[PDB]
Amino acid sequence: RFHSFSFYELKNVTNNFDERPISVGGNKMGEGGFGVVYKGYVNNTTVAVKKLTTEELKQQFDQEIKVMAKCQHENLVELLGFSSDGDDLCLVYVYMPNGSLLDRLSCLDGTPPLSWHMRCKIAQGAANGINFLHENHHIHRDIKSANILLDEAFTAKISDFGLARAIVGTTAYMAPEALRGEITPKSDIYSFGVVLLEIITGLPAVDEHREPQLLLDIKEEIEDEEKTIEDYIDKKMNDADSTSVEAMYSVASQCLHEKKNKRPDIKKVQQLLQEMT
Ligand SMILES: Cc1ncc(-c2nc3c(OC4(C)CC4)nc(Nc4cnn(C5CCN(C)CC5)c4)nc3cc2F)cn1
Repeated sequence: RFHSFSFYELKNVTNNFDERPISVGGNKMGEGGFGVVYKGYVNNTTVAVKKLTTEELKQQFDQEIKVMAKCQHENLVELLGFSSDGDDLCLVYVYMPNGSLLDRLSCLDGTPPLSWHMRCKIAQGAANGINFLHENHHIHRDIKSANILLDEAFTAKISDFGLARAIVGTTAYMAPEALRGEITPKSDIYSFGVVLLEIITGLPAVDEHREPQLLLDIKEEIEDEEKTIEDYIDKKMNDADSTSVEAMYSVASQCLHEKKNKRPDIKKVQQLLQEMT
């Protein structure tokens, strides 16, 4: 816990950082978070190799390793190693066979839709991961469905601690105070509220070809009685029940309070999600 890898070992296990997608015979799994993620192999383990303002990127790399060293939990991704050249930076993680929550909600690459039952477990798991971070006095600063990874049993794993500490983030998930420059765990709660709406609706947080463009704005439509939560429930499920959907929506609505001090803390969010099932 944890090794340094030679840049050449990682280059060799990712077929020379083969930028072609897995489907074509390459090693590229994705791109985001200032990098490209490649599928690699270390003896009995499939791994994810993330190949990464010059000095600011190195600070993000060092920060992530620091967070990983301190924060070990069932609902946080596990770092296996790192490389560091030179001007070549790699982070090696336990491979998550089910990718991100974002991609599973959109059924990317033809994966079947997540059941309401699975969605409830993922929401609980993600809240448990955030609770571990907040209990250990860390603010994530980039809570989003792309940063919630899914293992072999669809267990939620909080990812990307590159921005974490004691104006950056993703605009569609950011709390008003975060957009103004404030750093608070209360902003993580707001972002988790957007994730909960993505879980209920199966809709992305932002869509330029949609009315409203921002998913968080459906809260206003529902409050003003222009729409109902029933109207927005992801139709790609057969096992959703109005009671538990309304209970998850009530949590999301509380998380999305415009006034940071009126939002529940992560312990309250966990309690509410536990009561839901
Ligand atoms: C800072 C930081 N950065 C990245 C990680 C991290 N990232 C990924 C990851 O990132 C992506 C989502 C972008 C590709 N992907 C996967 N695995 C995967 C990817 N695609 N799939 C598919 C294969 C096709 N089928 C059809 C459906 C599932 C499985 N594991 C990961 C494991 C990690 F630790 C952690 N921390």
